[PDB]
Amino acid sequence: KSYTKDELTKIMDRASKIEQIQKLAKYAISALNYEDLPTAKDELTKALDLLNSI
Amino acid sequence: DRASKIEQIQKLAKYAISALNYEDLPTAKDELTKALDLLNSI
Amino acid sequence: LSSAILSEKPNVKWEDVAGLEGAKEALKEAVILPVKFPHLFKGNRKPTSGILLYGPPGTGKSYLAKAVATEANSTFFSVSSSDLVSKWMGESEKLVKQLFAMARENKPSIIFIDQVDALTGTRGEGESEASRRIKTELLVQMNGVGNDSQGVLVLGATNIPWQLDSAIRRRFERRIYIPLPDLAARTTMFEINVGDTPCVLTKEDYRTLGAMTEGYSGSDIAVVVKDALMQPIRKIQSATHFKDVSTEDDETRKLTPCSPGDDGAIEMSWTDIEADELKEPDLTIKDFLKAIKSTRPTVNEDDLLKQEQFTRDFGQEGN
Amino acid sequence: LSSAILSEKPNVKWEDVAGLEGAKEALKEAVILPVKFPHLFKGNRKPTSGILLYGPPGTGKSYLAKAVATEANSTFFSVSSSDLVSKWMGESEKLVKQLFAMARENKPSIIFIDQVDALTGTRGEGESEASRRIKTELLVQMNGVGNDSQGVLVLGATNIPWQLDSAIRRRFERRIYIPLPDLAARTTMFEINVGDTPCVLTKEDYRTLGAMTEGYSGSDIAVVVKDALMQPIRKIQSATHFKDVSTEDDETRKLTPCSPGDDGAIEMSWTDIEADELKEPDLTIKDFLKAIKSTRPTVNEDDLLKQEQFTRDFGQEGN
Ligand SMILES: Nc1ncnc2c1ncn2[C@@H]1O[C@H](COP(=O)(O)OP(=O)(O)OP(=O)(O)O)[C@@H](O)[C@H]1O
Ligand SMILES: Nc1ncnc2c1ncn2[C@@H]1O[C@H](COP(=O)(O)OP(=O)(O)OP(=O)(O)O)[C@@H](O)[C@H]1O
Repeated sequence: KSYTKDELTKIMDRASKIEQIQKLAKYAISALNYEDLPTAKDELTKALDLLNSI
Repeated sequence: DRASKIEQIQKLAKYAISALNYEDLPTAKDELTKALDLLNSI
Repeated sequence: LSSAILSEKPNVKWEDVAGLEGAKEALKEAVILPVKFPHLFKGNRKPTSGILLYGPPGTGKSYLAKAVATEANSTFFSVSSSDLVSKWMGESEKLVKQLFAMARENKPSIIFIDQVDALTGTRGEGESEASRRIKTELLVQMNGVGNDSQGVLVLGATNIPWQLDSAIRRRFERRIYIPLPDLAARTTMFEINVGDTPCVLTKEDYRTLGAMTEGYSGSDIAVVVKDALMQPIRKIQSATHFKDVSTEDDETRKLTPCSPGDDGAIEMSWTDIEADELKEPDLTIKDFLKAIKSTRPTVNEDDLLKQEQFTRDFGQEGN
Repeated sequence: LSSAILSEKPNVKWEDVAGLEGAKEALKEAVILPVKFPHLFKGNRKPTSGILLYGPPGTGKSYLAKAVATEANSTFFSVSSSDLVSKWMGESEKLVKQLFAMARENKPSIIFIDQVDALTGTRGEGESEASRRIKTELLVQMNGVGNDSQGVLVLGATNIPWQLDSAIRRRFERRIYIPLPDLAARTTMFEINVGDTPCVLTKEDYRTLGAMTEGYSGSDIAVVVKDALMQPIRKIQSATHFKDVSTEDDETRKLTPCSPGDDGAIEMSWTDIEADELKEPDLTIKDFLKAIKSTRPTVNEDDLLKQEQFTRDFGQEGN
């Protein structure tokens, strides 16, 4: 009940965005396991700004 | 020190991911921000 | 000598098969009606004894067969081209003879051959040695019983009709193309695929579900369903923070995965949570969306070229 | 009749594998979760049936299989497509039938078929002999125990997914790309492969290596490692000039290879040399440098394009 059918696009987009954020976070953790701080910073920043945009 | 701070960062990331898993966006934002600030502080 | 091949009972009803129920009508009239009212088939009208289904893989041809088996109340024998049809030399054909003998013995009976094309030859080594004589054995055995009295039904299945040689074709009875499911069929299948699990049962979004999926098979639909069904489970695996939901009016406390910041959000391993106190995230449209995302363009057009060509030429044709 | 398949334990843990932790999760869910909590499979929740691992050769597909076997905690069957090709020209697939019977009789079991793009190559004309019959045998036998009561999981392996037919493609389920290792994964493999040798130090060298070595496989990495490990033995062999290093507190003067010009250079050979008095050269960057000079890239990028094309098409899901 209550569904216009144009939401699904935005919904899947935002889901993809969430997935990308999750990937970024994982990559940052990987970088931390390699004591690579700048990479970690960049990936968390990219996740952060990606989160902020929606 | 540099070991426990990384652990804390990891914890915060985990918390952010849990938050996202339940679509709690502001929590996710704040936890990623704390992780990033803490990372900058190392 | 004999070697018994399974007559086990699947439990797939007519109602579990959504779509193009004209085939179902042909089935029921070809099998059940003869059984129910035998006196309707006296004199110059004689019951249909051969049926062969063709189309892309994954479209419930096997599923349909199992439904038939469930619904028959008859002996159902089912065998492939590799199954119990070889030797050093010679006696595969004898096995075929003994079989059809057994089929005659057991009225009613149904023989189901999957991938009927795989018993074919017109030139190669099998045409010199076996596969010719196999084909011949088949042709001769499908000849005389088809004249006058029969309690055997022959059920074929194939993905590739065009590689089954012309010799069988006109000697055999009734053939139907099984296309991929259309909007309505997909939608019905969605509803069937939901079963007992609650939330979300949105009747309105089912048609959106059937819309979004286009050209995918029964198998594909099943896969997407399963994929959606693991999503709450994967949540639980990634979950740390859980909370109580079922009140003290119920038998006991019951915990579900919850947002990490909440009052009542306590964090542990899902393995610590026992079945009595267990609760799972509901199923959202989002789970299904994700499931769809893992599914890609599944069915090649190249199938549609030759299958739609044979369809334009033969199609619903008896063959 | 039986044809003996080994099910013993190749003791390779999860942690010995690097990367695609998401496929690892799928595997954990496909075997381990069923093992741990079977009662979660009442109603419409049903185990995954088939997984294909696809990608370039040498990417630890076999290694992954070993890890699976170690981690399965059940009967594990492993077979190459080389096995059960033919005996007489007539009889092959009966063995397949018996194999699947055996697997069904051992629930849970897991069948791993290597190089599923062999049998089933596939190319026309020549297929019509025994090979089409085999192709059929697969398709029909996967249809047999598949519904309701399953304790079989099928793992395939392939280098060439694009030549594996439509018929298998959307019947046989879940397909996962196994890529060549990236910088991270390479580095981790380097660190895994050490042994007792104290070698060259830090993580800096490791990350240098994993960076510098690119487009190579786990197998290739292993080769390089073995090479480097043998390089000090190679030093020992070729230079017969040795020299004392350690003090007299040990059993005796401890002798390592040096140049003919070196001070203390005694030139007797390995033959006279006692077990205790041995000083292997340390493992240097130069061993890895020479190893890299000797290491040529394996796989053409066109293959990468075809794997990538399949991935664009079918990807991280069966279809
Ligand atoms: N209404 C339906 N329409 C089509 N397929 C369905 C339907 N309901 C269930 N299925 C699926 O049908 C599958 C049974 O095999 P299926 O009949 O698709 O094989 P097939 O198309 O006969 O191909 P093959 O000839 O290779 O066996 C089940 O795995 C199930 O997911
Ligand atoms: N994380 C890893 N990734 C890739 N390969 C690895 C990994 N760990 C170990 N290996 C290597 O995998 C090798 C085992 O053979 P491998 O699985 O690479 O062959 P394959 O990929 O099955 O190729 P083919 O299909 O042609 O047999 C071992 O030599 C081992 O060193």
